[PDB]
Amino acid sequence: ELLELDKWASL
Amino acid sequence: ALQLTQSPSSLSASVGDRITITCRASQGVTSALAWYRQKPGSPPQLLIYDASSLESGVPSRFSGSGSGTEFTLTISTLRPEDFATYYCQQLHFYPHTFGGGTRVDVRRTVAAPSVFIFPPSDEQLKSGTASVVCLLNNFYPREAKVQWKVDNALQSGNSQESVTEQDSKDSTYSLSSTLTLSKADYEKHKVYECEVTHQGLSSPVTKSFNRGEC
Amino acid sequence: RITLKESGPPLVKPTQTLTLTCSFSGFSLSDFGVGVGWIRQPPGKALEWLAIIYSDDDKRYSPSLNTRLTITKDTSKNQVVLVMTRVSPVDTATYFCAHRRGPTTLFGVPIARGPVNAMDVWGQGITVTISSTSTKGPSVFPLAPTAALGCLVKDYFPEPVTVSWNSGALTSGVHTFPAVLQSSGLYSLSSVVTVPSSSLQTYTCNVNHKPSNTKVDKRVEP
Repeated sequence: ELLELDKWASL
Repeated sequence: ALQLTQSPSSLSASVGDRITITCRASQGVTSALAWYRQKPGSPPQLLIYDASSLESGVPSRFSGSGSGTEFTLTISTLRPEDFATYYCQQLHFYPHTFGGGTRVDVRRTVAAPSVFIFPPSDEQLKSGTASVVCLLNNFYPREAKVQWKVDNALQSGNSQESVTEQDSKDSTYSLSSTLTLSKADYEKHKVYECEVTHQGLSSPVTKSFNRGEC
Repeated sequence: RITLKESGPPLVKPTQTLTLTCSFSGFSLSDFGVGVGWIRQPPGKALEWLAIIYSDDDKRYSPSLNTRLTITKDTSKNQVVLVMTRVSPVDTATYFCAHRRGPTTLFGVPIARGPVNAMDVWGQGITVTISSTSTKGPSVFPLAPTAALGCLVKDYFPEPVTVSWNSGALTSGVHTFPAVLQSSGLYSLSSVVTVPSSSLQTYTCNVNHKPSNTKVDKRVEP
């Protein structure tokens, strides 16, 4: 649906 | 946005039982999911973090599994302090969604509500307002439903209800529903009805009175 | 040990601005990856996420509330503030602030992000009621016909109100329901008691609403 990822989703 | 659905929304159990609760997400949240227990009057307390990690200080009877879109919380042996409401939280996407919660209460035998209807007092009528209340006393389980009827017209948007906390000896619930009308509207009708639907009743019980009927 | 505590006004009027403060200890908003978030809970309802702020000053807000929310931190005073503008009655809820761990580090190097997936320590919570209403004592009405009876405690503000039966002597079969906030901004509740239809013994509801110093004893009969 297009959600923004959390701060640590790309750590 | 993201949907986080808990199942079931309500659950009855007894001390010693093994219960499982689930939380499904409309989209994959990886392992970023947390479980909390919330006792009335207190803040939620963390039990499981990152889908399966047991939070420090938390009893080992709590366990969490799953990833992606399906998560479950299991309490291997229910203790008395576990009768509460549980929540799940997603933290893979902003905003950090919470589930609707699942209430865990003490199971007991099905008990239908004793239904009573109270008409407004003359003392209140003088003030220009009319409150009609319906009482559903000592029933189980907690889910119930009240429908007000005035001369067979279905009432909507003009009532409010409230429920007691489970009784510590009965393990029952009691509910109050207040139908509120202006004195003028109240005096334009005669049959005031409280219809009650509960699992403990074969069919709906209706309690009523005829206004002005002396 | 980590502890957070919410402070602010218990009452606010519609259209007003609500400012909440989270005072904490045991951690710093200068510590790596650490966050402090706000969560609210309307009475009898579910938890609803409002916002979060991190020690690097990164901020996020609930999308359905981002035009009325502002989150800010004061690193030196160990506080986080949440401002909610133009509030309404649906905003009455218990407000919680909570801590979020940052990633685990080894020799100043993040090695585990798992601990960030949860809000691990919560404050006790502060109750905020939104009403355009002033202190007002209740009107007590009789609820008359095992038999049932009670006293309707209507139109008061604010909470709370205490209700007993027969001066504290009737406890069994009593049910004092939680108050409902009416559209008018005034509360209302009922206290009922169930008794042996045989007994109809006198029954009176002792009602006391301290905020207004309103004391009422109402006897109820068939």
